[PDB]
Formats: sequence, C-alpha cells, structure tokens
Amino acid sequence: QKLFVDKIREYRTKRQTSGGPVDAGPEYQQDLDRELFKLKQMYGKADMNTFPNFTFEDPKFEAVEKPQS
Amino acid sequence: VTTASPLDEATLTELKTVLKSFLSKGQILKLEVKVDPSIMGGMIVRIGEKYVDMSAKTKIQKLSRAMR
Repeated sequence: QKLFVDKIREYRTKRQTSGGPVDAGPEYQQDLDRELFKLKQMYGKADMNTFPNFTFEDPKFEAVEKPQS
Repeated sequence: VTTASPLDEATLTELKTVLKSFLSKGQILKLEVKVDPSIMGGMIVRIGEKYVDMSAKTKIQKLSRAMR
C-alpha cells in the first residue's frame, strides 16, 4: 500500500497545482484550442450569453375569382 | 523472484521461509532469484505454477483511474 500511498501523494500534488491543468504541457494550449474549434464547428455558430428571439408571418390562401349562380 | 538487485540476506532467508510455508507438504523447494530493472519497487514470485504479481503492473492498474 506504500506504493499506493506514494501514488496518492502524487495525485494530491497534482491537485494542489496552482496552474491546474497546465502540467508543463506546451501542446496543451494548442490541443485545447483545436478541441474547442472542433466543438464550435460541430455545434455551429452560437453565443455564450444570449437569448433566442424571432418572429414570422404566414399568408393565407389568396382569393381567386370564381363566378357562379 | 524477479524484482531488482538482491536485497539483504535476511530478507532472502525470510522469503525462503515464507515460500517453504507456502509449500509445507513434506517437501523442499529450490530458489531462483532474478533482477529486472523494468520491474519497479514491487516483486513477482512464481511459487510453483502460481505467479503472483505485485510489480510495475500495479502502476499499470492506474488505467482504472484513467478510464473512469
């Protein structure tokens, strides 16, 4: 369990990292940006803080001349 | 037994005695100590045909945390 305790210590040290998910990873920023761009492209254009408002109209059937008794 | 460079002779005779206790069937077993730098702080013991494993594979079992 002592090896497991050492693993727990390493996990705790990673937890206390002030930079959080930095890990000294130069490609972490690039990978995160690529993932975000892919997610945005898949979901399409959107706004982080906005509401959906729209209006529409429907024209009924136009009158057609028809004479009869 | 294949963990690393051999430890003190006291640990060697302790593991020999515990292996004898494992056998404990009116018989005497032979011993073959190996060295493996790849294997981490743990050791792997094959007492006959059993082959317990507490070695670098313990760090491999960390994939459970990696998985979920």
